Amino acid sequence: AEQVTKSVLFVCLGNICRSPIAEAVFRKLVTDQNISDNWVIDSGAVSDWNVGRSPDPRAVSCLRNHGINTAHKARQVTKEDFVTFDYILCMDESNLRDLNRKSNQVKNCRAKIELLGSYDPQKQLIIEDPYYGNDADFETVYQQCVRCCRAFLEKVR
Ligand code: MOO
Repeated sequence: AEQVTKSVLFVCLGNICRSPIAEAVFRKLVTDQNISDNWVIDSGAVSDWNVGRSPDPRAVSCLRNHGINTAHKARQVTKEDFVTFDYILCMDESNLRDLNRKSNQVKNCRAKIELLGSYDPQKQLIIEDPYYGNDADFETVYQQCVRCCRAFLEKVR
């Protein structure tokens, strides 16, 4: 079992509710497919407001309900991210304009930046901020994440 190494960065505004869920769903898929060793995975924020913070408690419990754990600490997206990751997947059109803006300040930008929801077989393009929502909204984000992450993986696998 030998291949090449792929990397993906999951991105949200704060890296406290959405991307940590995406990122953790993503590792599980990869681990379950016995391909971890070929993947570098990470999650980051457009904003610095919450760096160093743990994931929101409702995101932790949501993942737990699904047999998944995370140990992530929020971090900000940097310019190196644009040259180090194959893919940068974000949650919403805002994250998307924000990143295209930064990447510009990047000379040899080698990351492909897209909406994770662009991979959704159900077509729900956007992954909504569940911050002000309830446990049900966390769950629906998880759900989207699984759909989108399996769809992305079968294609870059
Ligand atoms: O981490 Mo977020 O950008 O509040 O879902």
